[PDB]
Amino acid sequence: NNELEPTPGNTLRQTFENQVNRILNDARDKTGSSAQKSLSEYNNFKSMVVSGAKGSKINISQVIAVVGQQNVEGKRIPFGFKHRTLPHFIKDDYGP
Amino acid sequence: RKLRRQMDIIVSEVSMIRDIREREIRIYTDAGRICRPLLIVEKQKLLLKKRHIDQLKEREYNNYSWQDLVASGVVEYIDTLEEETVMLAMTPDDLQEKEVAYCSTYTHCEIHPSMILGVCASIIPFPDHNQSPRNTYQSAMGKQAMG
Amino acid sequence: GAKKSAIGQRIVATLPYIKQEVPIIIVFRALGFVSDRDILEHIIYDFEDPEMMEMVKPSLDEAFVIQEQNVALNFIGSRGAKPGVTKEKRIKYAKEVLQKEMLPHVGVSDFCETKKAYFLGYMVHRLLLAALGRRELDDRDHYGNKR
Amino acid sequence: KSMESVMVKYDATVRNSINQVVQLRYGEDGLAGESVEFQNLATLKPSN
Amino acid sequence: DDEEETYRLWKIRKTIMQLCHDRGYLVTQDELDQTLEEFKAQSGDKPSEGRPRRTDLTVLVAHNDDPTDQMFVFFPEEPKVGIKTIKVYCQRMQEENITRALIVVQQGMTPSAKQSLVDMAPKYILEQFLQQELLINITEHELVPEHVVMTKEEVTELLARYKLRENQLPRIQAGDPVARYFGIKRGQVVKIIRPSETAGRYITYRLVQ
Amino acid sequence: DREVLRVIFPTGDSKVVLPCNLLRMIWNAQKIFHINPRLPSDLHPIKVVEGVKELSKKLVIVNGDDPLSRQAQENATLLFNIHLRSTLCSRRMAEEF
Amino acid sequence: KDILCRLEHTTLRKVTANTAIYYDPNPQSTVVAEDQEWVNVYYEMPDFDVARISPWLLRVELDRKHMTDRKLTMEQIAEKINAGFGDDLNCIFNDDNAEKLVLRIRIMNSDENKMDDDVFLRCIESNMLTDMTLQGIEQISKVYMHLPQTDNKKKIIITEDGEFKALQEWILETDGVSLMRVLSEKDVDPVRTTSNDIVEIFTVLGIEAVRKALERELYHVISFDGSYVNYRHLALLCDTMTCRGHLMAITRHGVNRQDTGPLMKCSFEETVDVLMEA
Amino acid sequence: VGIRFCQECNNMLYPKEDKENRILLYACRNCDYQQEADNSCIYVNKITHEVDELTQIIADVSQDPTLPRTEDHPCQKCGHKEAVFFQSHSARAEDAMRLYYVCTAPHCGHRWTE
Ligand SMILES: [Zn+2]
Ligand SMILES: [Zn+2]
Repeated sequence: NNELEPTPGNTLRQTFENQVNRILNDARDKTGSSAQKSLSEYNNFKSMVVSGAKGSKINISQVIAVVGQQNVEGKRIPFGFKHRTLPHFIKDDYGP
Repeated sequence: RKLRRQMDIIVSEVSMIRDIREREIRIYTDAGRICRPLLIVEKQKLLLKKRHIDQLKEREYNNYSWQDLVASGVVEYIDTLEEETVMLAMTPDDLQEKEVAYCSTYTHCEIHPSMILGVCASIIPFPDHNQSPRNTYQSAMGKQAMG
Repeated sequence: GAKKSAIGQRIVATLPYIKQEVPIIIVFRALGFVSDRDILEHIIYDFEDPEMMEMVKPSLDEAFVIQEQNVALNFIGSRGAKPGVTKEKRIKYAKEVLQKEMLPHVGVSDFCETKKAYFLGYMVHRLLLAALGRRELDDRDHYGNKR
Repeated sequence: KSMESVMVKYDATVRNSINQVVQLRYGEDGLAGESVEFQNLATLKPSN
Repeated sequence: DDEEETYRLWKIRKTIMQLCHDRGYLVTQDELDQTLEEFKAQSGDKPSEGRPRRTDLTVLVAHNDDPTDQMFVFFPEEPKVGIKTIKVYCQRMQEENITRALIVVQQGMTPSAKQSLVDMAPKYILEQFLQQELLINITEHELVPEHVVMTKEEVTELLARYKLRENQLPRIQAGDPVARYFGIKRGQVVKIIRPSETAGRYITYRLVQ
Repeated sequence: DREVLRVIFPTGDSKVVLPCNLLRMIWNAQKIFHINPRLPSDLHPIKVVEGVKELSKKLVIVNGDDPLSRQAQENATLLFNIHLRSTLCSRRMAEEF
Repeated sequence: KDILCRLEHTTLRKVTANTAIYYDPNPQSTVVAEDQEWVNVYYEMPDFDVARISPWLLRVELDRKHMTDRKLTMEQIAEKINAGFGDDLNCIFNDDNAEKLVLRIRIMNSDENKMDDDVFLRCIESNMLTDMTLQGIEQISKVYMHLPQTDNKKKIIITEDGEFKALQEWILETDGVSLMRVLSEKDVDPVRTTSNDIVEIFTVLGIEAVRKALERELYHVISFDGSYVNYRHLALLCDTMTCRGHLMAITRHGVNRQDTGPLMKCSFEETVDVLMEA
Repeated sequence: VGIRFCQECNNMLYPKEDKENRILLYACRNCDYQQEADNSCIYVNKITHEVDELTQIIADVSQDPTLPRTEDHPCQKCGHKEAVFFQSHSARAEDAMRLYYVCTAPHCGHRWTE
């Protein structure tokens, strides 16, 4: 509905992508934090991450909660087909 | 499309494409085009029905096979640049139904989503629970497994 | 420089077995279409659409100095594989090149010059549509563009 | 390949193969980089 | 226009007074520090068909050691300088029997006139300076450390202490902007003092070639 | 030395890489010699200053008696000498260590 | 913001809505509807309709949004066009209250007393749109303004108590580099203004400045990942690159322009040719 | 504005000045033909690319099964509920996300923009 105002130094597409990436990153971070808080003291994932032997807090988050956004050349997944990513989706679909 | 589905004078290997915005219609009989079979969806319903499945389950001693399934207009071969004009449904029982109405113009449905994998990647149990580099490593290492 | 600044972009063709670039209007005149209305009628389908007219105009002005088919054929032959000793030898060589090595899939019999004109006009029209931004540039890794 | 000949001489100067002076003391303080550690000055930050 | 052309001339003059002070001349503190309003009152404000014509601005300064060593600074009125104009400057230079002078060119100088500057070198030495190069003092930039021109006795002591031949030192080319600023010639040695985060201070010597 | 440090390190970054760890060394000495912080010390404050001054002469990076060599030696060891004096302050020795 | 608008390159094309070339054989009997008013206001006591005036009219429209975003004035635009070309154009321009904003341009007076009349007017349009350079410094594409959150580009000063206080001030980051003219600019800080280009810093400030700037660039690109490398190696690399008095690139060209032995050079990147020259 | 062609010979006209009247004309250097030029503009240039795509989108796009379609926005003239919507393709603009609507029923080739 053309209500979005463009950020200084940025295109309308650039600010739209920035806002969506901000929302998704905040979501992924919050889910990871919740998953890390839910861990017990006996959990072997926590026992390995805390000691720093191997693995990390993002690995725990991806295993338990949400794998997260997938990026191609530092951008969100492009439109290899005409105006869509796969033939399963509708044209002009910018949803997550 | 009717003639291609009836196999009448257009071989099922011929691909036909209508680009509406540019007003072009392209027909390819050329060799080397890669294609895969898909189920036809009319309205919200598959054209594959219970009699086809019964006959295919009694496939032995009935001389009824995948060619007879193709000749009935149930399955269709589609190549890469015809997929651009195709609205695909991942599974019938899930995406044909009156869920919240994302789309209603579905024209095709996949046989099974696991058919997107190759020969070496089809031996991996639970490949959607792994990281893609590890799936690639297994696909490469399976050719070296002894037997 | 002032002469260049006044006119901007020109469409040129790189024909097979011909040394360097050739203006499009010269090739079209060599195909047997002397008149600018016929040439633009093969290039532009929409006579009502001014953006295309403005894009095409410098190409016409570049090739104004050649106004008849035999002169255009001599102009093309002068840039052939080797400069022919006699003018008619160059004309015959250019005619053979434009019949055989130019767009062989469109046709080879001397009737088909009209169809060659339409196909070349379609090529130029697609280039103009890409230059106006009315169409998307083709993706080389699009797997339907591959055999 | 560019740095292969740069070397500390017995003058404690750093010179290349042509004896051209690159540094008058290695590291501008003449110390090896393996025996040093991180430290705090404790005189820099404080209020007067 | 004219208020900003006045501003440009004031910056050029201030940068030239700093240049002369850094080269070791008698420059008074008032000449080093002149407010825009004071300069405006002294030279009569707007330059175009006004009192600060470019020729009104020339600077004579004396060396501290000997007042017989003097530098003129010239401000040619022409956008480009020619052999004729440089010969007029050299004629005036001979009439005073000064030996060193500068030229502040508004746009650029013809190669035939550049060749003429160097042709004169054993008699009178002239140095070209573009207007933009003098619009800011590069010596006061944070990246540029302190440069000190060494005397011959100091260079000899340096080479005796480190037992070095002259070519074994790091080099600095004569076209270096700092070398132009300090008026350094081939064969002289500059002393660079810069701070270091490992030692605290470090002194480097560059030979001018 | 504080003024010199403020000239050398704008932005006030106090983390510096130096050869020998004086805080760890002082802590080693305290434990080796069984020093009780609860009791008055017998270390005379003149000897702290004199020992620091005499030690600073024995840390030589540039060997020479020329004024050029002296200046080079001072520039090479300025930062470490500043740190050494800051840590071996007589008041700091009497109060903390 | 004033400095941002004074630092950014702006051509006449960015503020121009559309251009049309008209044919008006007489000054007063104009083919456009609205131009008649100011046409009569300027020609009732005519400014330079003294020699003949040309039948061919050039007419540029200016978008008000872009005109007011950059704090431009139509008087400024007319002055700039007239000064850049001389008297070879006569510039007629609107009241600032004209709701659709017009700058009526005709070819030279005395030329009305070779390139054709319209073809030169088209060539003029194609020159002005790309070359007129209304504001700022060329090779400066965009200028960004923001308040830095990182202490390495916040201004840190010493208070009256001797403490270190970090201040937040607006800083500008450009796309494209022209260092000399930016250091000249009014209210820009000459001490602290720097660029990431090495050759640009060289040709402006000299060799010690490149030493320090190259050291900073190498430190940034190594410590951005969070890793730490000792200062001595960075210092040695910069000293070797800047030792000979000019920027010695670490390539076949830069390494082999050193006066070293040919057997050292043949063992790096030009094997037979080095020995052939030797 | 637009191109026009000479009556004698089906070739492009271009402008000239009649210096005897001091009045504009079209002419054709292929032949001996002069014509009155009523269009007072010879060259126009929409630098900002002002255009909305209603003059470039076709009504046949309503038959595309892969385009999205909402009942939200009704057509003006007929009020059919169904209308397929899609984005801009023009590159030079202040905006890049506005939706172009085409009425879905095949009898109503009406197109509009909200
Ligand atoms: Zn004609
Ligand atoms: Zn409708």
